[PDB]
Amino acid sequence: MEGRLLLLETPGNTRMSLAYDEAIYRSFQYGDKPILRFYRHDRSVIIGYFQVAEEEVDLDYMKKNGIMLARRYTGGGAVYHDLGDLNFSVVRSSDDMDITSMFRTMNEAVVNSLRILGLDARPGELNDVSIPVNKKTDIMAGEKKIMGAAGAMRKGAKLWHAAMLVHTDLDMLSAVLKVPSTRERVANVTDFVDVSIDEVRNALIRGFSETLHIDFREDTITEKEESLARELFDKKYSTEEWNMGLL
Ligand SMILES: [N]C1=N[C]=NC2=C1N=[C]N2[C]1O[C]([C]OP([O])(=O)/O=C(\[O])[C][C][C][C][C]2[C][C]SS2)[C]([O])[C]1[O]
Ligand SMILES: [Mg+2]
Repeated sequence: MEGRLLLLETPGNTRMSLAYDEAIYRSFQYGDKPILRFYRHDRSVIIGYFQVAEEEVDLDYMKKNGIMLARRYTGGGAVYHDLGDLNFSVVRSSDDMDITSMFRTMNEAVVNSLRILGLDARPGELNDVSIPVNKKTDIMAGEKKIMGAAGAMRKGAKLWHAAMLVHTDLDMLSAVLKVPSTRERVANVTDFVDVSIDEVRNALIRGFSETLHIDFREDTITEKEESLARELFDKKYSTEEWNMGLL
């Protein structure tokens, strides 16, 4: 019933940040303490595992605007991050391959968390990975999308991480993402309530702790995980083939 709260952050280097994520996920062994991690990235665009950078973003807008490009290990679509976006990961032991329940359980925690801040949100309704919003992996506030998520499962463990728009530059995100209006489908938590990243982070800590019945106590990354991250970075996340989507 006890867990690890990791405020493991690496703004400035999204690629190393994602390496940390996969590292805590891959080092995890069945029975370990559940993990909840919070982190932010500076202006970045993160594409999914099955995505190709040039098909989701403009290598120019990003070039000219100092937008970092990075590809995560989980599936899903392309999202824009800035210090106004709050990302967070959950890693727990797994006894099945049921993906729907993971997303279902994590959204319940997000909903209970946001409620503490007076923001009434709900999960999307459609099962279509190709649509930008209203999916069951999305959390909507009103008719706008405020958080998207993705996940992975392997023998003994499951991973779920999301991106929540708190006070992100939405115009920026819309301009950089190739879709086909985007500006009209997203929203920041602060468009609703005047709360800070810490307030949102602290709300989520409570929500997840109460919903999952896990007492997440602030901790630090281990040397083992820290080493695997360094290796995942040097051998993968730091390469162009990976971030372009070829590896
Ligand atoms: N950031 C954010 N949040 C929310 N939302 C969004 C963003 N950006 C952008 N956006 C929107 O969304 C969409 C997309 O779709 P999808 O496919 O669902 O995608 C997702 O969500 C994914 C997930 C992510 C996770 C995190 C990241 C890194 S690691 S964690 C688009 O287009 C728009 O509209
Ligand atoms: Mg999603």
